[PDB]
Amino acid sequence: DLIDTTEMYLRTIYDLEEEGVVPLRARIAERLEQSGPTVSQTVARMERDGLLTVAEDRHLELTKAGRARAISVMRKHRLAERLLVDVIGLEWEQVHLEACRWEHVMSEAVERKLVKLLGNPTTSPYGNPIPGLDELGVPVDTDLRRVDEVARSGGGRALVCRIAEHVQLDPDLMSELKKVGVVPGNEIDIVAVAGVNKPIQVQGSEGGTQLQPGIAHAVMVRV
Amino acid sequence: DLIDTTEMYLRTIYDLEEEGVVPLRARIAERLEQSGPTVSQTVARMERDGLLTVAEDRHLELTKAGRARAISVMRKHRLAERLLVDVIGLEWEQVHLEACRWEHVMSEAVERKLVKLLGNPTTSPYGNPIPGLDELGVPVDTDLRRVDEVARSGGGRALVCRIAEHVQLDPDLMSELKKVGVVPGNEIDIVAVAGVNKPIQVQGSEGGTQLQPGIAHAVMVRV
Amino acid sequence: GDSVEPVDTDLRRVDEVARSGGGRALVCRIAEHVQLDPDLMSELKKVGVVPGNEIDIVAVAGVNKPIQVQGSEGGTQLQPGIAHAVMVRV
Amino acid sequence: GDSVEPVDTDLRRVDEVARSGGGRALVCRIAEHVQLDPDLMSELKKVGVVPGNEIDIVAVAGVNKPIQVQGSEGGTQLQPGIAHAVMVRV
Amino acid sequence: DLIDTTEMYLRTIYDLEEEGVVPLRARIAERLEQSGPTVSQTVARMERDGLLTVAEDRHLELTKAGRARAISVMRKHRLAERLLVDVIGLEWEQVHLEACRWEHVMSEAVERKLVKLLGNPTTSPYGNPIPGLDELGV
Amino acid sequence: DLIDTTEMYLRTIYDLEEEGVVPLRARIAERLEQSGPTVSQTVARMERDGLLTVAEDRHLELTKAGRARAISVMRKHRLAERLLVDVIGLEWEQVHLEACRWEHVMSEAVERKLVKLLGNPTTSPYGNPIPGLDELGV
DNA sequence: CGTACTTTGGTAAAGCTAACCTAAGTCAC
DNA sequence: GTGACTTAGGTTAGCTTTACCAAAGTACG
Ligand SMILES: [Co+2]
Ligand SMILES: [Co+2]
Ligand SMILES: [Co+2]
Ligand SMILES: [Co+2]
Ligand SMILES: [Co+2]
Ligand SMILES: [Co+2]
Ligand SMILES: [Co+2]
Ligand SMILES: [Co+2]
Repeated sequence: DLIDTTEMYLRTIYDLEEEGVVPLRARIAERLEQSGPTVSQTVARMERDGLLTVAEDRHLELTKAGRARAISVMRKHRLAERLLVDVIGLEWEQVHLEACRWEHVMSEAVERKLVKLLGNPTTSPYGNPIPGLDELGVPVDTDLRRVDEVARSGGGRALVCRIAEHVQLDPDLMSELKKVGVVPGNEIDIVAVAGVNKPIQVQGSEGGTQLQPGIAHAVMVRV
Repeated sequence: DLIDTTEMYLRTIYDLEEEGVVPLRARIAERLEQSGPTVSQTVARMERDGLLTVAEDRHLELTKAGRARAISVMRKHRLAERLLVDVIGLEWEQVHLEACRWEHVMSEAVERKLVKLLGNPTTSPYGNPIPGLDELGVPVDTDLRRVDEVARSGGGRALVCRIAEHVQLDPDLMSELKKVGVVPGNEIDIVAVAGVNKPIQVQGSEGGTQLQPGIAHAVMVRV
Repeated sequence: GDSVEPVDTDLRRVDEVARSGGGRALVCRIAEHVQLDPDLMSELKKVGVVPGNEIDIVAVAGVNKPIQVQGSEGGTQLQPGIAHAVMVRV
Repeated sequence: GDSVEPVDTDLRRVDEVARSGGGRALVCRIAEHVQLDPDLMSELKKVGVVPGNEIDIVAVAGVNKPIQVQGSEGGTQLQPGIAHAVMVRV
Repeated sequence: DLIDTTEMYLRTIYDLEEEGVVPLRARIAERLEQSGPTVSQTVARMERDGLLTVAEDRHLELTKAGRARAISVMRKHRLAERLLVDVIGLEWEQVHLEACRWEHVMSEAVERKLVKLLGNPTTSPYGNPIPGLDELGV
Repeated sequence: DLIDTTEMYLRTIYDLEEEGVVPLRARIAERLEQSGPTVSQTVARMERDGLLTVAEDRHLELTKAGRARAISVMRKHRLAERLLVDVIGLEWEQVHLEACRWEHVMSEAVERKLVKLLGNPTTSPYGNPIPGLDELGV
């Protein structure tokens, strides 16, 4: 199902850092759809093997070996997504799900060949930076703001830059986003909301759609 | 199901000692009908709490605290079996199954009252010595031989003395033994067999029946 | 359901009898909630608040006030929750 | 299935061709078992035992004897289990 | 501690009905000495398995299956108490605490032997009627 | 290590059939480097799930369902080998080892894309026919 | 004597539900 | 301002199957 539990626990912790969410075990349970007790027993197993530590506030920190392995998996994931879009031509909504499995079986040898083939790519098809390209042997994004925060600050027009791994997990949503035109490199009109946990309305080039608070929080734009 | 897992592990180790079987985790698995991994994880939990230790040959030794607790449960069991037979009048074949649960909820206070009520009993209705009577506040058995070994040594007539807890778990078998007359304080004729893993034939006062090698090993007689 | 709806409709709770102006009553039922406190049950037996014995319920005024009772061999103070859980025939 | 029961019935195993009295043959299939040893595969590519290349199979006598093959750019010794796993057209 | 959580929640709701108290989750928390979240979670598990329902006014109602099981536990409880007083001679004040555990391991087979032994008892030693004697067939 | 135990037993039996070797549990032990007891236990599990049967002469026969799954694994393997050689340019001797893992995570969706991309390949880079192309619908 | 498989008793990893907890927040009256 | 319940994130105990191991024994040719 996960193919590799450890790598997916490491990559879920990485995803949560990228999305500016506090990596609790409760996050890993929700996202990988596993029981609390399973997450604790697996995180305990990974703590023993020195891939992470559990702090006093019970948030998960990656060790030097952990962060290295997390980046390695995430690099394979986004080079996989690039290969499937640029060369193979797998449909936009199906790519992440495929890459979710591929990231666990790709050699560093193949990654090197893919960097050459894909012309030294720096971002996934979903606009996410590809890390760990230094390890293989091969931009100021502090101006980016989350669609939820933009909406809560009065909304306005914005350029779509990143869709998080979280959002990519739903093929039917990604198909909706593509048809209305909420994809990297397209403009959107974010409608203003006052309430937290309220669905944000967005208008694309070919219509508009509703984003849930956790989805909108995981879509980054430039206004 | 077991009501108390720890107490049943302790009592299973005690049963195996009484039957002269090496107490391995594999014995607990097949007897309490649990998986190998369950037994190891639970025996690990009881080792941590100092109720037993796993030797080099991987046989289970009860600690002083474990042996005390084991005896306490086995005392409650056999006093319960006495009460259900002598006073309540529950059918011979149903008594062990009832006692299997009662042994986990009975207080020492009730045991003391049962000792007075039952007239300081020293044996269960299945002829098994009642231990730990010293702890509450209250015979040479070296001449006994196992029905399997009696048959393998040439057979002959013998007096039924004990039926182990192992055998009592099968109500239909206990109903058969009772009707045939293979019960404590009854004579039987044990027919001769040559090889191990062979079913032993036995003749009672009201017919005869077949005993499996593990059943025959658990029935002790005086020739 | 004799347990929840008694067939003897003239069964009353000690607290209700106390608040309505006391009276002499036969003790009938002690609920499971009362039995949970061994020290109290010892005290109820000593003074004679037990099924089959007559008791005197002292008249009380207000809620949350302890109900005084007299048994054959002494008196005792019942908490409202306890008094409620004891049923009598007047 | 062309995989297990080839449509081209003139496909033969290098070890069977060797024991039959050698011969010049076109290399067609290298089984997955052979591919599992990277060092051997490098040696097969170097000497030219690869699909589409002709090779000379040297005649052998007896079982469990290595099969000598000559490629376009050198020769190499195949173990019986390897030679068995390589299929050729004579 | 409780021996069987489900049986102790059922019988606790049965107790509150006997005492004419409104059976809320708050009452179970108090009497079984468990936190509010624990009681909510367990009641939900028992609702899921169709042993009770939570009304609009939030009082717990036993279902047909829930009431049947509650009656079975209480019947074992009050028969155990009669055995413990009339036959075994355990002290009057300690007998309930024993029956609190025995009520979970007693078979209907033993219940029917205890009915014969105690001479068809209709009440506990504390005067509480023994329910569900019809269901034993005695 | 194997990524998927079941798929590597199926394909290993399939390999032995291509090589005209009798597929015994002994052959799987040798080739997957696992103990005899391990292979017997896993084969027994795969027999229980109806992927194969153990004949009287003790050779492993794939079932209809087992052959269908073996063909699926092998088809993904040989399409991956083609992508790795023809498109990605991974070294000829390293490609099987990579395809050994890729064959377990490739969707039929990607298989159909690779068939278009590679121009309807019928053989692997090592000349082995690609089975079950019918089953993709290509 | 060698080959193939079985019996026996383990192991670690990766999942589960039931049943308990605290801290902080909501919600109706 | 309580009394009742919920939200959020844990915990231990006690189960499971899968998938690996080695030592020793069996079945057979
Ligand atoms: Co992705
Ligand atoms: Co993944
Ligand atoms: Co017994
Ligand atoms: Co027991
Ligand atoms: Co009681
Ligand atoms: Co209880
Ligand atoms: Co290959
Ligand atoms: Co593989």
